[PDB]
Amino acid sequence: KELVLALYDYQEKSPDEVTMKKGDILTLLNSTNKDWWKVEVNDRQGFVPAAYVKKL
Repeated sequence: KELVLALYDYQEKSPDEVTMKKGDILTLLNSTNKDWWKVEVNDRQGFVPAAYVKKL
C-alpha cells in the first residue's frame, strides 16, 4: 500500500483531476510526475498536485 494525506482541499479543474478535502487519506497510484500525482479518493481516480499531499 502507499497512502498519502491531503494537506489542503483541492477542487478538480479538468477531466483528469479529482477532488479531495484536507485530512483525506488517499491511495497513491502513480507518483512518477514531480508536480501531479495520480490518487484514488474513495471510488474516483485522478490527479492532484503533489505538493498538496504528504506520503505516509
